[PDB]
Amino acid sequence: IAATLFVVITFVRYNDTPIVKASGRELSYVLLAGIFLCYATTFLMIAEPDLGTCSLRRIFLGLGMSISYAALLTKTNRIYRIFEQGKRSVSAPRFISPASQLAIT
Amino acid sequence: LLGYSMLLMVTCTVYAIKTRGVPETFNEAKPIGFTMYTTCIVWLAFIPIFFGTSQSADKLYIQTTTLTVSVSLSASVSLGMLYMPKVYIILFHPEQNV
Amino acid sequence: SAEDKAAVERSKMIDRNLREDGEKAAKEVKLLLLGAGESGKNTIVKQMKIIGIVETHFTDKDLYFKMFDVGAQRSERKKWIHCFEGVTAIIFCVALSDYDLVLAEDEEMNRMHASMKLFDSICNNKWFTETSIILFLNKKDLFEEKIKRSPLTICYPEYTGSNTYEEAAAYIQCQFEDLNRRKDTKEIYTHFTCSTDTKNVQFVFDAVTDVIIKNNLKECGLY
Amino acid sequence: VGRIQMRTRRTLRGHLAKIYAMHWGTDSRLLVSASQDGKLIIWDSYTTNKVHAIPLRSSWVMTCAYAPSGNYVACGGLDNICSIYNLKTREGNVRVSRELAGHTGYLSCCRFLDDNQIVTSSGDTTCALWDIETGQQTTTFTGHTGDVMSLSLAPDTRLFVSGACDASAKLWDVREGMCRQTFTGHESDINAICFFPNGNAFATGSDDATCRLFDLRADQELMTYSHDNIICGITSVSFSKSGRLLLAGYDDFNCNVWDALKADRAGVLAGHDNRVSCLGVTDDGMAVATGSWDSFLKIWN
Amino acid sequence: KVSKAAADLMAYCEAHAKE
Amino acid sequence: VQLVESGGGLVQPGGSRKLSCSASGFAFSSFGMHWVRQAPEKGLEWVAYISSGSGTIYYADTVKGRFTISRDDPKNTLFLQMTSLRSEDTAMYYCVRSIYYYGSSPFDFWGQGTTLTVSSSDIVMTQATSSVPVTPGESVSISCRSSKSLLHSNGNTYLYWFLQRPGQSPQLLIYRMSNLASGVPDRFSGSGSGTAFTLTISRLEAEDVGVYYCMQHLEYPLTFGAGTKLEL
Ligand SMILES: O=C(Nc1cccc(Cl)c1)c1ccccn1
Repeated sequence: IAATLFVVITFVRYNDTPIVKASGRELSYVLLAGIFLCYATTFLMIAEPDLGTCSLRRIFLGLGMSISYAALLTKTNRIYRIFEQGKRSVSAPRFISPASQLAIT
Repeated sequence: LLGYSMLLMVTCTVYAIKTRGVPETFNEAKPIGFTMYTTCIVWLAFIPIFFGTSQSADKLYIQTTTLTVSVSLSASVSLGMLYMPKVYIILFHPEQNV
Repeated sequence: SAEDKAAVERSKMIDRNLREDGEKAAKEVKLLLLGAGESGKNTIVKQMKIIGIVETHFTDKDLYFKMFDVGAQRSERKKWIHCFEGVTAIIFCVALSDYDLVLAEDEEMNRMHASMKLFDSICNNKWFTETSIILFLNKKDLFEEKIKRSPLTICYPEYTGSNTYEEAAAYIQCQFEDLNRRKDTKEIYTHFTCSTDTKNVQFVFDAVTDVIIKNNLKECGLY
Repeated sequence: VGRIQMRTRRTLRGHLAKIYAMHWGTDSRLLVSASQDGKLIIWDSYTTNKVHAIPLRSSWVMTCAYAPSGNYVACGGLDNICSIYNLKTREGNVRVSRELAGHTGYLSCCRFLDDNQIVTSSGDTTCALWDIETGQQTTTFTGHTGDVMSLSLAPDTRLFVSGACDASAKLWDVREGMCRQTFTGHESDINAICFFPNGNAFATGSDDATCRLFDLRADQELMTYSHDNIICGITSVSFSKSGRLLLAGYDDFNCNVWDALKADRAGVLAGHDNRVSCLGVTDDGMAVATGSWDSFLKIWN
Repeated sequence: KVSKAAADLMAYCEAHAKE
Repeated sequence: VQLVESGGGLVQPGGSRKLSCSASGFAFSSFGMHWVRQAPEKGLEWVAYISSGSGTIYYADTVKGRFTISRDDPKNTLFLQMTSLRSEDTAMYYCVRSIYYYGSSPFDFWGQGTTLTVSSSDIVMTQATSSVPVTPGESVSISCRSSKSLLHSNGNTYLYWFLQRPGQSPQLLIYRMSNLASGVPDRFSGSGSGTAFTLTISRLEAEDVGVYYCMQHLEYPLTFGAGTKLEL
């Protein structure tokens, strides 16, 4: 959790840097929130196994094993298309727009 | 859930190895494949300890602890060895940030 | 409604043709070719032939290029170029063989500075400052047959260096590439020319590809 | 008159590239537009369908024209030839009739004087009068100081004005071919040219937000319709059939409408996400059309 | 020109029912 | 610009025979193709219609699987694919060229056609008073009936006017809204208020003997006049 907080603080402070722009700044907060949920499911499991807590454990696990690797997968696909299409056309590979990537994720 | 995650990991790996020709500025291919393999190793280590301690004491102490440890380890590997090099370059070497 | 339905269906049939025609136009890359008076702007178009605006078409690595010349058109250049907004790459051709002249036969300016007065203007008007400005260095072979004669001090008084190709070549980039008051978005692709080789069209493909890639990267906040 | 803001009854989609041309026929039902995709498209606001889509030999076409009888269409552009297309053909498809060559200057306005005569004006500082039968310049209008790119005709088909972007505003004649009247005093290059429906007034639109009108009988500056806080330019201008309404197309992604004497804004046609380069009003006076660079055509009625 | 502007008192684009 | 019918006809009684008319000198790609059929004695009636791109497959009220239409646009020709036979098939089949847009003149040029002999809601619009023997110069007038109004709220009347010389292909005189079409000569006009239409030809001359038609085009099912019998 401390490392994730440091990462988000670094990424939002220098939000105009090309290196953070090259990493998919739009599809980076989603990945970091997914890692945060993957961390927080440990705290949730530590707590009492109430009905609400039992449901929340499953919800957090299902969301966390998937959201991070979908944000990463989506980013990879987008970058590959950008360069791949640019090799033969100028009208963009497809909906690489940040709202589109969010929608795909 | 683990099967869906592993399928997503396989798609991520095939995508990473498809997009290996990108220059070093956006070369998020080797770290992504490395992270996929590390998560696969973590889950393949989780499987035996989780699924073997069935008819034994401290099943609750073993299964939940090993599952949350594996989840935390995968998340830590992904977050660290995905972004920590970039944070290092940003705020420890203020010369490649342009 | 039989005729109205047929008329409506006629528009749909035409709309399908527009999409097919638009798809070909979308993948087609527009190239702007310009230069000064006999500044080598006509020598480049004769290179990628086998492999008043004139238009030439050629294919190079699954790309449909199209040049739009300006030498044959004489009008107010700075006010009809708005139609060329969105052109992916603008090829500028200058020959390194005319850095001297008896005035200009129309004003008081040598060809070198006159060409530099067009390269800077074409990269400063608020129409083309989005993608790139591709530069071509023509008359590369004949440049050596004039550098050991009267040096660049004739055109460039502040020239302080050697009298060889290596020292001169580095200067040429400074004269032309360092003509942008803005460098965050615009880039200059300075690269020489070959008289009888196919490397000239090779520089066209990757440079146009590079700006195409950066165009997608610049959009969506990823570059 | 009032504050008639806007009314977008319909939007003519389909276009992909920027539009610099739009003309309306005498039937008050057909519209013709041009685009940089090399596809000249004829529209109609009553049904909103593509009645004709004739491909363009030059993708840089910057002008359009419709014959008074609705039988011919013309294009210009940075190609120096006027490709005349006959709409009414036995074969059905739209084909070129004659290419008017011999300008050596960029083309941005070629209005149809009649079914046989063309008043093509080029960017080589000289205008011309063309004949369909022979395909040669019957008249050789010369005397301007700069390139002219916008003309406007008159209902009587006996007078026209050629205005270059150098404060020329020279008034020519169809037959004798000399500058009968000249108007000077403009502080910037002009880009929009219109004619009064009555045929006794003449206005200009320049790249300085100073849309002004003059008089044919007396050469003096009328009301200049001073802008309040507009710093952009004007690309197109047109007059309604009423004669008490001024419509101009501005570079600030919108259009403005004034009155004959009030000289104040009477409505904003901001519905386009780009600068407006086309404007026209039907000869009857019903509905208005607007073309812009975002490849979108809309009808204001 | 003033008379011509007001000549078409029954013009359009102000108030009508036709399209 | 020139259409002639071929493919066969009168091959044998009771045997199916598909026929097709050859076309030339026009696009056809953006052209509607009809298969309007003429009765052996009098009456030219419509049975099939295909539009550009084969989108429109409107058929006659005598709907049957044997009646099909195929646009040979690539060949600029057309297909019929006739199946079986019937006593109604003894007829005179023609070919029609038509286009649909504002200001267009559908049903302009018709082919010569061929005779196919076989052995062993709607406006209908039949010219009731189709018998007026008058010498040239008498300003012939032909009146056709109409069950309901032919104005589909568009301000124009979807009615076509024809002229069929003996032994020659029918020629359209004035298209919808009573306007000249097909480059035919002048003095061809005629209009009416509603459900009542008349023919106005003044300065009458020769080369107009034959049969006249009155066609409606409100919707899919088309109809024409049974027959006009006005001669010199
Ligand atoms: O034990 C492991 N993987 C595994 C997973 C399922 C069944 C079985 Cl027999 C073995 C393993 C994985 C990684 C490193 C060390 N060890």
